Amino acid sequence: YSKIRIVGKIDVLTGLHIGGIASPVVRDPYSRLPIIPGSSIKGKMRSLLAKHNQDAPEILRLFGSSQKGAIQSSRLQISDAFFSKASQEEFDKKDLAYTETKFENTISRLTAVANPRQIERVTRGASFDFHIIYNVENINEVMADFENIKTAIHLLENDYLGGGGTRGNGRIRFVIDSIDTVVGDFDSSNL
Amino acid sequence: EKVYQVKLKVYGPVHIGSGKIIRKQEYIYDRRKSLAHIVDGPNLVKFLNKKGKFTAYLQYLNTTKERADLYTFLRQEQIDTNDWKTFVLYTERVNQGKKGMNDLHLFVRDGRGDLYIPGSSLKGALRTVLEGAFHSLSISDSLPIDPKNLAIYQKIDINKELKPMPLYRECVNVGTTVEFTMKINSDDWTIEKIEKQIQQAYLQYWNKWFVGMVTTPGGKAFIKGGGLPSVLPTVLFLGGGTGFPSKTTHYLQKPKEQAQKDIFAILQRRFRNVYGKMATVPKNVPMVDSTNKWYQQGVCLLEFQP
Amino acid sequence: NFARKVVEENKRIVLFNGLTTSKLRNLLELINHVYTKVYNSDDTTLSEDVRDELEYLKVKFAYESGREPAVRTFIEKTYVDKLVDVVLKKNTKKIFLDYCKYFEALVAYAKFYR
Amino acid sequence: FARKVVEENKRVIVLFNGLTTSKLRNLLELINHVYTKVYNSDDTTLSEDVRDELEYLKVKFAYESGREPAVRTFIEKTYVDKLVDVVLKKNTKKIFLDYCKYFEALVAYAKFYR
RNA sequence: ACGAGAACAUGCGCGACAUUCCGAA
Repeated sequence: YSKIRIVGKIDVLTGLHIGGIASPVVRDPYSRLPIIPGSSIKGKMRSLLAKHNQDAPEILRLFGSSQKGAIQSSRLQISDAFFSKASQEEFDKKDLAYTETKFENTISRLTAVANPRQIERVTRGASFDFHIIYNVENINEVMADFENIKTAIHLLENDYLGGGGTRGNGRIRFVIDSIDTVVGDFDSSNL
Repeated sequence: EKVYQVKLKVYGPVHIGSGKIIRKQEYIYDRRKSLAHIVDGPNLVKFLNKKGKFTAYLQYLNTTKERADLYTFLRQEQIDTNDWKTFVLYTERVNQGKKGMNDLHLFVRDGRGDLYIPGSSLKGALRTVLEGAFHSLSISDSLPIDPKNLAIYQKIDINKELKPMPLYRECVNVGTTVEFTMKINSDDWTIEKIEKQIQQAYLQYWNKWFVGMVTTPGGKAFIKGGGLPSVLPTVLFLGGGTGFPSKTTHYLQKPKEQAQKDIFAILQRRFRNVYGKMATVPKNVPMVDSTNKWYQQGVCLLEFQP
Repeated sequence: NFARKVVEENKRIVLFNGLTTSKLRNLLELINHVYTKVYNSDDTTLSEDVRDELEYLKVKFAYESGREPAVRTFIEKTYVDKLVDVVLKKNTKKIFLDYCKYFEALVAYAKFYR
Repeated sequence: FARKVVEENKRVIVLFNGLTTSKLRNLLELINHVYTKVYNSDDTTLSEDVRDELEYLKVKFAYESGREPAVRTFIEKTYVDKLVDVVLKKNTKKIFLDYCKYFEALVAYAKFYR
């Protein structure tokens, strides 16, 4: 049993909105800064991996299964991605708030009447420190699972994350600080 | 799922509304230079305190409640020209058709303060083109464009004659290429389908409304000035104020005459003051720059490249 | 705190011709912008930039007063500009919070009465 | 009394003209946050900090009334706005806890009759 | 020179497994 800890930065390219103004973005209460919930990330990668509870057996072991009579622990433990300290200091260098407001006219074609609405998005350029843990139960399946992790992250870098991304929301870019084995003897450089 | 790069060619000024309108007190404007200098809040106030004119400005506000131009205040105090430019955000060229300007509409800006065009503007314009689940159709916000391209333009109404409007809007100048990233699913929508649909949408819009504009003598003057670019393929109207008939399901889903009488009917219900009192269907409904060549507001062209 | 009696007297159903949901909003969005700035600072006393943003806050107050006389009558009745002068002198976060909670009070009571 | 008001405004199920626990979650989250503040302090009288925060609860009561019409009808019929006044008048923990029990009994019967 | 006198209701045990605040403009 080994633990390999993927620490990195998810830099947001567009207006990112995860709304838990029509919908304010979710915020960590302690610092009142915007936050990307780890469940938002994990759900998005799991859905995109499944597309690309009844899922493929590879996906079931990767993100967890709750099937009756056969329960598999989630090999992936996506944690909340908090607002980066470096990005927050970068924002403070300007007279810039961490969250912008986006407006939409929402015109109905039948009546030619537009209903205004507001969406609170984390401004473009914000960075979040993402924490990812992979649990090693089968040693021989780590390389295959990490390939599918790359597939999930690649899909995320092409897709959106939270909010209505079909209109240019929540687009992200993933950079990785280091993928090192925090507990156990597993080789980090292979992954 | 395939990724297409999208390029927008700004053949006409585009102004997306951000809900922010600023009056003349929030930005300098030189009538002789026809130039507007955008002024932010705190920088103007802190400089005013340093020069000691904060009391004088408040007195100027009290003397004239109806209108207290910032430029006239700078002229009467004879402050240094570079002092005026110290608190300036940026410089934008003004294209007035009227002389001063009453209001100034702001082009949408992100948090960082640069000009960008939202993916919801393209999503809304593209949807009206197709109409006549959209979950596959995914767009992304454009990369920021240079601030120099932003300039103030004036709305012009053409009802058998050219008529300037007191309203001003911030629009991107012509000769601009902005980039998008669009992801599509080969099942629901195809690249060939969307480009063909846009071309048909512009054509039906052209022969149902724009030709009616040309027939009137006011349209002829607009044409002779170059208002309609000779390039006009795929044509869209992203900016607001580009016209009610543009990007409508009425023209595509109804005959030319039936859609026009429905447009007149809905216009008279919404605008009872003017359209409502009209008792006849017009021959063309609705009846409604520093550079020498005139431009039509909102005119733009897409191009999708795999 | 005292906003309820203020908005009750100023109410004319709408508060006034100029105190609609959009004309007032412009003021409370500047109040919002400063409110987040003080919220994120997490300091006992307001910073110089906080005061600089407060300086424009009453400048915008007279800006809207000149544009719309209805805003001027509301501002002079609330003495809200006076509280803007009052908060700078004390120069403390809790005082700014009380002023902005009062700021949320006028708008909340205005919505409640309409 | 809590069972009476819920009974009277229970309509066929539409309660308080369309009030759900999601509409009240903003108000009650503040009310039980205030409850933990009063619960922890061993004082026969409400704290000064609690009193100012309860005043903000009164402001939020009007703000939610203006936003959601169902919540507005809920507050007026209950007099929970008036009950937040008398607890500040008496300024005692025991009266306030009776008010929190009243609001808890209110949403309890509200869920019971749905 | 008390039906007395001695005697731990005690040991092991995650409130846990899957779950995009999301589609539409």
